Amino acid sequence: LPVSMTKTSVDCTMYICGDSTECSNLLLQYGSFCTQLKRALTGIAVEQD
Amino acid sequence: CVNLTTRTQLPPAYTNSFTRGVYYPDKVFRSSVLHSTQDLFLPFFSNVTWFHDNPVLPFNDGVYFASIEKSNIIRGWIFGTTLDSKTQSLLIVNNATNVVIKVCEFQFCNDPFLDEFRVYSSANNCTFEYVSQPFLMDFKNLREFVFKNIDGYFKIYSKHTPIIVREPEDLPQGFSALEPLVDLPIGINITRFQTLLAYYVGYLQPRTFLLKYNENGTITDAVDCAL
Amino acid sequence: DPLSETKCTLKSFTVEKGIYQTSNFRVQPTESIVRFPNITNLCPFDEVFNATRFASVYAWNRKRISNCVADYSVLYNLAPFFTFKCYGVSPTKLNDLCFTNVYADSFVIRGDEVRQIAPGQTGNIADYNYKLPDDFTGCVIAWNSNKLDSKVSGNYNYLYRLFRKSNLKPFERDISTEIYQAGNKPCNGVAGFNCYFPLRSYSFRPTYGVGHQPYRVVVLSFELLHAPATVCGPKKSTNLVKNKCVNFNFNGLKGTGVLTESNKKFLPFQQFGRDIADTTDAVRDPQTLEILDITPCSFGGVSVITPGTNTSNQVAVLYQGVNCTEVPVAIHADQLT
Amino acid sequence: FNATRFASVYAWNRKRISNCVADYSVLYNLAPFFTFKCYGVSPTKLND
Amino acid sequence: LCFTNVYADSFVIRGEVRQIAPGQTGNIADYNYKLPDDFTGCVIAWN
Amino acid sequence: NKVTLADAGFIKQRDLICAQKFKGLTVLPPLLTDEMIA
Amino acid sequence: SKFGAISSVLNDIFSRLDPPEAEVQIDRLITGRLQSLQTYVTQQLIRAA
Amino acid sequence: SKFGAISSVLNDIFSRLDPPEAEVQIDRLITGRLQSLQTYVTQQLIRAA
Ligand SMILES: *[C@@H]1O[C@H](CO)[C@@H](O[C@@H]2O[C@H](CO)[C@@H](O)[C@H](O)[C@H]2NC(C)=O)[C@H](O)[C@H]1NC(C)=O
Ligand SMILES: *[C@@H]1O[C@H](CO)[C@@H](O)[C@H](O)[C@H]1NC(C)=O
Ligand SMILES: *[C@@H]1O[C@H](CO)[C@@H](O)[C@H](O)[C@H]1NC(C)=O
Ligand SMILES: *[C@@H]1O[C@H](CO)[C@@H](O)[C@H](O)[C@H]1NC(C)=O
Repeated sequence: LPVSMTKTSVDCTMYICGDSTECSNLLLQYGSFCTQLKRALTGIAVEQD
Repeated sequence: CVNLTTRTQLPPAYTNSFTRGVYYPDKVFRSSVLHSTQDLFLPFFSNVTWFHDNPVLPFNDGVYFASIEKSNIIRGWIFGTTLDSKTQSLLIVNNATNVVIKVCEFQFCNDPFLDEFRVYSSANNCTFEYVSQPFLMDFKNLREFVFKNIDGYFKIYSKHTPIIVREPEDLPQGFSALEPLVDLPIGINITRFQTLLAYYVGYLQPRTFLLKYNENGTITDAVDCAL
Repeated sequence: DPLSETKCTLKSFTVEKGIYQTSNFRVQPTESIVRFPNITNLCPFDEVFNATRFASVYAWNRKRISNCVADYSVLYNLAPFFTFKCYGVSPTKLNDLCFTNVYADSFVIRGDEVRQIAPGQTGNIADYNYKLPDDFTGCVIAWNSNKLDSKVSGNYNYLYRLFRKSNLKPFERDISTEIYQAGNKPCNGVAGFNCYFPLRSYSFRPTYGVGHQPYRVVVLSFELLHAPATVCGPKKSTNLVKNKCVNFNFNGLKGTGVLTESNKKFLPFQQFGRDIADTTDAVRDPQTLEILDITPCSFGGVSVITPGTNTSNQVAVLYQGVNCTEVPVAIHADQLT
Repeated sequence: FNATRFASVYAWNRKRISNCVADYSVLYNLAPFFTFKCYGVSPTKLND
Repeated sequence: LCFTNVYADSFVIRGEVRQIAPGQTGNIADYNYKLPDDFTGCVIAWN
Repeated sequence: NKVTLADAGFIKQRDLICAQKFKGLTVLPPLLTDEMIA
Repeated sequence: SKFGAISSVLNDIFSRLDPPEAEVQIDRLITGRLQSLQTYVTQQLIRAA
Repeated sequence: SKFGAISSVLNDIFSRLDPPEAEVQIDRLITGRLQSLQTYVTQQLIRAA
């Protein structure tokens, strides 16, 4: 029976805006998407332990 | 006034195309990456026209070419739409030192050979000129060629292998990816081609492939998605 | 401090006892490297824009530009340039990009058909004479030529095709003139009913209004880099700095990373190099002709371990995925950041 | 086209012609057709 | 609508008149007159 | 020896499948190691 | 994926197109990558359940 | 549903308008249909759980 899963962490300011351009200033006006995605991933990482 | 040599008829036989006709579609280095390509390729296990001869063969999508000769007998290629001194005609020759590529509306003998060279008897307007390293090298000596004309370019893919292959129609198996040699920015329309002097004539078509790059970036295998 | 950063990420003034994943650190580049090829020869724009006589609409010329340094700022005063609508590329960033295949066209049309030479738009000169593709990148330049191409009796060397079987494929020419069949009886060289000459002539005398005067059009169809770049812009070169985080600009390809030795077995026709995804991993120097692998800068997750503001104020910083011999020690010069 | 008496050029009539299909292919049985130089839409684009 | 701080720049340029826009370059933009990138006003021309 | 793990949350130093770290995908190691589960 | 834009790379858009028209296509990639991250987070939440 | 475009018929956009603004009015339909398919797949995955 499976018990645990892997714990992944996603960097939004390197995945969407690939850290070589200056589109991170355009990502701040999109709200709080990557706050709740990081919080959901942190909660998943807590639940896997 | 032409040096015509009457040849026998000998209607051409057909052989198989196991894994040949695969080139490098782009100039991007990939290593240990399986990649898909929607470029014009040769279909796997298809019929190529075996000759043992210089007919008037159409072009119409691009042409794969192969040759197995010990000495350099097959030596040149002629391209164009209508070879009747009304449209531009691309020319490729392989002398002992260089390769002379000219785009003129030539008038030449209907069955020409090089060693006389009734291939450049008249010339009016030289549109392009090109002199570089020889395309060929200076039972054995497999010489494969991929010719296609798309987006104003005449790209030539080639690779030479010293094969030891027997006498029947047994165009050899295994994989050998043809590397690009030149790309000429010509806007010529090509609907027919002729050869100069056992060769093979292939026909390309848009197919989907699944390429396989090794740790060195050499294409070791491919999978045709419509066989 | 990381305590107030944890307070800012949680949007509160009192944090609780536990670990919190704050924002991440990034090793920022210090220099900027621009590397352009060896060429210095100016692009032949005097033989294209300032030519004496252009061609017709159905028989337009195609000038091939390769291995040149194209300065586009000198084109603004040789001609008035009353329209500079560029499709896909901005006109201001054109001097900082390297091109591969630059094909220059040349024809002269009427003043009310400047809207027709465009992607997608049809008409009489863009349906039977010169069709632009729906993915056409480049600029369409046109200026008024009432003082150089309008005879008082009328110029008659400029023609246009009004009768043609089907719509032309993109970037094609039709210079064959025959009597267009449109009726029952074959024409056989008779200009009767439903048998018309295709190449109708123009008429340009300086008495018409602005809109029927002839306009000299030079279409610059560009092809961006997927190959060795022949045509580039007037940008100065910079000495290549390796083993450090720099902002690289290789023939228009920009980015940020560390350029080192690649040790790859590149073939002499390949310029770029990629990874599992479709991003640039390897690159070739246009001046040294050596291959370099592009590696992103040092980074990682930053976690702040706090015992809570109700007990203490000191915290502990956890750099996730970073070896302890690769912790950023460059905090001494943070004014350079 | 196939009438009997025509009007003068100072008393030229104007009949409003509408609400049909417009077949322009009946203009071929006459005298050999000295003038069809159009100033607008092409003759091949009249039937659409 | 309503505004707070309405300014009025007075200058006469020949033409060259389209180089005052933000982004458009020339001998007016970086030498004579510069419009901001967040320009939220009017540009009215005369004869 | 029959379940081949991919990353296991360890520190990263011819490119492997772990090139997703450069695009922002980082795998965290578990709190309880296998020596503690044993 | 381009998501209706002219290039998938974020670096050859701002050096190609001007501040105004660059935005239309930067947002086309941002709203595509955010949707991909949202689908990944939703499927990871279902797998965690 | 047209998702804000001119119509919900695919060939009517090509017949009504022309290439430059046809793709700005058909991507709004394609992205909307992809989002509806992703919503259907997410709801079917919840129902499968
Ligand atoms: C571009 O200019 C350089 C400068 O002479 C040419 O030669 C290179 O010189 C540097 C320093 O002397 C060497 O490290 C390179 O190996 C040289 N390059 C080659 C290909 O030998 C260079 O040949 C010129 N051309 C190109 C295409 O780079
Ligand atoms: C090739 O042609 C031969 C006869 O010309 C035929 O028997 C054979 O089936 C053909 N091959 C294919 C794959 O159709
Ligand atoms: C790839 O490179 C290695 C190292 O030189 C070599 O041993 C191997 O034979 C090469 N493979 C091919 C297919 O060339
Ligand atoms: C971290 O650095 C040390 C010091 O050289 C090295 O021995 C070790 O292999 C590195 N990696 C890990 C995962 O500890």
